[PDB]
Amino acid sequence: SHRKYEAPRHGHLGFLPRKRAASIRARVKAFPKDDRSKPVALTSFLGY
Amino acid sequence: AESHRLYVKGKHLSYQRSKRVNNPNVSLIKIEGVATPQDAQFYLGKRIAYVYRASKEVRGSKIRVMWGKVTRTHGNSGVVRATFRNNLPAKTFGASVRIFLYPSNI
Amino acid sequence: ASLPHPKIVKKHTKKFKRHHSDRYHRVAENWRKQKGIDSVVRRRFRGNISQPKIGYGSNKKTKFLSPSGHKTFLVANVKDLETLTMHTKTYAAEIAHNISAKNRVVILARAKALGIKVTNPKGRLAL
Amino acid sequence: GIDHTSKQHKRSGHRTAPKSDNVYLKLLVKLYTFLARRTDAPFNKVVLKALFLSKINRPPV
Amino acid sequence: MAHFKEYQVIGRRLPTESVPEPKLFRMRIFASNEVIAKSRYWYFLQKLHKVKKASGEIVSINQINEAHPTKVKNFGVWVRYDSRSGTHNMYKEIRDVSRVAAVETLYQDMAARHRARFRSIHILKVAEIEKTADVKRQYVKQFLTKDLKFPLPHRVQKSTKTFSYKRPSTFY
Amino acid sequence: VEPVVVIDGKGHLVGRLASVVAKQLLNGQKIVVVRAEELNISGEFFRNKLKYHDFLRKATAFNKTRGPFHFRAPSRIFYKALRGMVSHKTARGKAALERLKVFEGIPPPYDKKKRVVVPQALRVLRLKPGRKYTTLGKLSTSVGWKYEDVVAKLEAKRKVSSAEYYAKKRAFTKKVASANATAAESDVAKQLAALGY
RNA sequence: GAAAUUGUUGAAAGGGAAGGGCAUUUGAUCAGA
RNA sequence: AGAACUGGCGAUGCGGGAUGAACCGAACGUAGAGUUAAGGUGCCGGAAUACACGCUCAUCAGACACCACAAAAGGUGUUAG
RNA sequence: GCCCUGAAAAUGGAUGGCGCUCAAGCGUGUUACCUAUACUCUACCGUCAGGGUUGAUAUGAUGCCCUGACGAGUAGGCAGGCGUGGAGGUCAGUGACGAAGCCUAGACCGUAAGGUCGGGUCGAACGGCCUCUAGUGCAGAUCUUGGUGGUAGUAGCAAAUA
RNA sequence: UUUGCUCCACACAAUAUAGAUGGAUACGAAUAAGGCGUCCUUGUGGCGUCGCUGAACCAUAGCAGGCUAGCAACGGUGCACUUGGCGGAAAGGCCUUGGGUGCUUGCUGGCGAAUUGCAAUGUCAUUUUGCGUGGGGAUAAAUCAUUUGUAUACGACUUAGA
Ligand SMILES: [K+]
Ligand SMILES: [Mg+2]
Ligand SMILES: [Mg+2]
Ligand SMILES: [Mg+2]
Ligand SMILES: [Mg+2]
Ligand SMILES: [Mg+2]
Ligand SMILES: [Mg+2]
Ligand SMILES: [Mg+2]
Ligand SMILES: [Mg+2]
Ligand SMILES: [Mg+2]
Ligand SMILES: [Mg+2]
Ligand SMILES: [Mg+2]
Ligand SMILES: [Mg+2]
Ligand SMILES: [Mg+2]
Ligand SMILES: [Mg+2]
Ligand SMILES: [Mg+2]
Ligand SMILES: [Mg+2]
Ligand SMILES: [Mg+2]
Ligand SMILES: [Mg+2]
Ligand SMILES: [Mg+2]
Ligand SMILES: [Mg+2]
Ligand SMILES: [Mg+2]
Ligand SMILES: [Mg+2]
Ligand SMILES: [Mg+2]
Ligand SMILES: [Mg+2]
Ligand SMILES: [Mg+2]
Ligand SMILES: [Mg+2]
Ligand SMILES: [Mg+2]
Ligand SMILES: [Mg+2]
Ligand SMILES: [Mg+2]
Ligand SMILES: [Mg+2]
Ligand SMILES: [Mg+2]
Repeated sequence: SHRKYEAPRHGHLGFLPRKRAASIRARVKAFPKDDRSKPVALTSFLGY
Repeated sequence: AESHRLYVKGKHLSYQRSKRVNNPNVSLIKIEGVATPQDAQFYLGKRIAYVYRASKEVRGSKIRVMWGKVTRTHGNSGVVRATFRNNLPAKTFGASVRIFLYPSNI
Repeated sequence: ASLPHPKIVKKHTKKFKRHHSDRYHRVAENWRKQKGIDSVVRRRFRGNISQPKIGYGSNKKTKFLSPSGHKTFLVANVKDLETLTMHTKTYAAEIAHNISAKNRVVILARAKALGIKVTNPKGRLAL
Repeated sequence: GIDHTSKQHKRSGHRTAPKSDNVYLKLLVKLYTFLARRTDAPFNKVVLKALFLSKINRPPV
Repeated sequence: MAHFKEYQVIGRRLPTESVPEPKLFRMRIFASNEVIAKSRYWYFLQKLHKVKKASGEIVSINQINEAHPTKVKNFGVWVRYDSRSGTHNMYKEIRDVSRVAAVETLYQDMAARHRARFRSIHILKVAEIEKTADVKRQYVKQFLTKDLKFPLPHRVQKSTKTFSYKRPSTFY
Repeated sequence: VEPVVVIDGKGHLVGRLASVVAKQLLNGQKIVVVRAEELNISGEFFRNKLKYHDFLRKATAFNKTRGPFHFRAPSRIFYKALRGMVSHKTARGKAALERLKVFEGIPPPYDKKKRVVVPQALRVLRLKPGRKYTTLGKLSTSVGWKYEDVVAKLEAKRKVSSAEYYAKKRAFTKKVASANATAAESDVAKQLAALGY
């Protein structure tokens, strides 16, 4: 039978699996779209 | 010459079979250049050799042969039926065989 | 050395092993016919073991013949061996399992003298 | 397959030898088997058949 | 049913002592063999007259060949057929060289367009249309225009081999 | 008849081409399929996109990583069509599938090799004129394939290089046709023509 | 001094069971002549 | 759920219907060869991507009886009357 | 007629799948081809039936031989055989120069129940044949007794202050 | 490192082969259109020609292909060098310069073959590995243990330590 009362599911299914990251430094999986008329510059920086 | 071949190339396709039951005693051979049973009638009775290699040398060679012969045509597309002294292993489905020109009637 | 015989044809050389004798140790390999109501082997479904039947019976001309063409005859002594004196082309003597070594030597010598084939001439030989 | 009109492997239903192990009766059966086979006299055949009969089928005369 | 032949079938309604020499009825039957021709003859005679095969006899069955098998003709065919919900009469026109070929085309066309099996079709009449402009179906009239020519675009040549090395062409 | 047969998949009616390739593989012929993005499927693009979405909605309910995998690339769509027709769960089917390679475009190993076609699978020969058809590259892009642009650019570069190669080959072929245009009235040429050559 | 069950050695195979039937390849082993 | 006749399953394997007690075909000693049944011949899968006439384009096409469903009513869709 | 609307159900999924669009779809027709333990022929096994053959060296006339046909099967009936403990007779049988038992992807015979042999272990009895006899054949019975596993080096060995 | 590692060449051993037995012989695009050749006013141009399958093209003769004598012509082809360029989609290949060298069946000769006994794949390929002989090249790390807490049930992770 149906849930008998609606409620949103707990948690976000797009952040699965809830596992340990493979590295302590998280990977940059997408860099800004290149604008090839601009001067050469870094798109990211590392800090603590 | 560069070529020394005195046999027609062929391929061991499968055993004689129904949908779900096979007959290892009879093998199906696709002979190169043969597209009709009328053509395959020429190759009826010709000897066939499956030639394979082994690690262990036996009687002065590391090459072994399974002998058979063409018995009849199969289907409408030039495939033939073949019987061998010992049935082909069935790992040779798709393997090459040699259809010799003897016994010759030319 | 034996009488001429047709080619010996064995219709079924594979042993008729009892169903599930490979599945359970308590089920011996000695053939037993399945009597079960639902037995797939008894009902002879395709893909199952074959059962012994009279059709497998060997040709009467080659039945009981060893590959040498002789029928095996068990012998316990020289008197037993000498029953094959006029039948050396049809029977081959097999010395009984419980014959001592010296009696085996005597039997072998007598069989050699009489031209009687011995199927197990190497039993209890000098080591 | 054969549509059998009669029972297959049906034994004749008549004795072909005495059930007795009497050696003398067996010798008589052999003699009258020879006579029935090689004389063509109906008497020999009926005597041979009578020699097979059981005790209740041979009432005293 | 198969490649058709036309037979004349003449039957008798077997004579009695009161009525010798009965009226000798005849039919033109399209069938693949003489057994089927006689069966169809008796079927239609039972549809038309008080007679059956047991009370009649086949006096003659003769194959009728096309008079001019190599002259292209327009045929008008009147047929009666049973649909899934009724019986209907239709008139069709077929261009062919013989009555048997026209009838084979008619059976194929009825099966294709009306799902009418052989058992459901009665051939009422097949007659040659002697004069053009008595052809009343456009799909035949279009083949009677003067100096009719037409191309065969997109020719598809059948390959004898599995693989081709040329990227073939459909020109014609 | 060749150790490796390279099929140019452009316009090749993916199902019929898959049948041909599966039979060749099971018969023991090594097949490499190039330009899988240019394959065709009969039926409208919307029809085939709906079919792919019906395929996409099929997945193991309790774990989607177990269910059917929906490969988006045209080469993998062709490979799925071919695996569904090869007995891929047996060792023989595994060997037959190992005898096969499918590519988008014509990668460097095969860009300088002869490409063949399968007339019984060719769209122009099989499909009735006017029937609508789908292009595998467009369908794959619509269902999530990411490399249509890269394959198109590399195909354009390869076609430029191949056109230069063919211009050179055509010039050499013209030279050869001139060379055998003469020496055709010589006695050797007349004897060859009398013998059919 | 059996079997169940177990250790060692040797051989062999092993992508979500294993075992089996027909057939043959390969390896090992062996009778008969 | 209950009767009539017959054939079957139970008691029955085999080929086909993917799969299935009953359907189709055919009933069974052990083998060889040939021919077939029902069913099939794109590939899985043995067997013509055979031949011939047409019909159908479906943004839920359709694809062999038992059998695994679809109706009334409608459509200048298209085809034939 | 085909197609479409009518046409809505719950895990993701089924012309069997792939896939198929002048089809690999539908209706129809013609051939060719594939294959059942089915049909035809032959061989072998057995059963049944009909016969021939005591004229001897023919010791197997329930023997030998000829001919034809047949062979599915639960419950069940019958027949012919295999094996076990013990008993009478016999082989003047086997055996401490090794009986019985046991082990043996070693060999032979039988369609089979089973039988025989080789090798290892072992130590004192045992077998073939003709008969007699039965407390005579196990996979089951939540069977009986005894022994042994996987679970598994697992659960756990944490109340009572240390 | 009880003389270790890697690469190359050769020899000898093993090891197998999803299956060589002349050549996978490279435009692109269209198919109710194209390919090729040629010409011009260079085009969506004119003219000619072709397809109707690769049944093609190349190659192909020589003790599985030997040993030699010439003729003709500066061609074809293999080998190891060599000049340079191009190719990154998986480039690992394509093209090219020069000389050397072997063969040349383009043509004409001389010698040899046998007895594998009338056939038996009658062994000619490539896949890895090992070993020995020479040459070329290089001279580290990881883990346990200790430590850290940005981590953690245990593993694991993250740190530090000549
Ligand atoms: K057991
Ligand atoms: Mg709700
Ligand atoms: Mg046996
Ligand atoms: Mg039952
Ligand atoms: Mg029968
Ligand atoms: Mg994604
Ligand atoms: Mg003890
Ligand atoms: Mg044990
Ligand atoms: Mg696992
Ligand atoms: Mg019951
Ligand atoms: Mg039945
Ligand atoms: Mg079904
Ligand atoms: Mg096939
Ligand atoms: Mg309606
Ligand atoms: Mg509908
Ligand atoms: Mg089909
Ligand atoms: Mg049809
Ligand atoms: Mg048979
Ligand atoms: Mg008798
Ligand atoms: Mg029976
Ligand atoms: Mg007792
Ligand atoms: Mg002992
Ligand atoms: Mg054992
Ligand atoms: Mg003692
Ligand atoms: Mg008891
Ligand atoms: Mg027990
Ligand atoms: Mg029981
Ligand atoms: Mg119990
Ligand atoms: Mg207990
Ligand atoms: Mg614990
Ligand atoms: Mg506790
Ligand atoms: Mg405490």
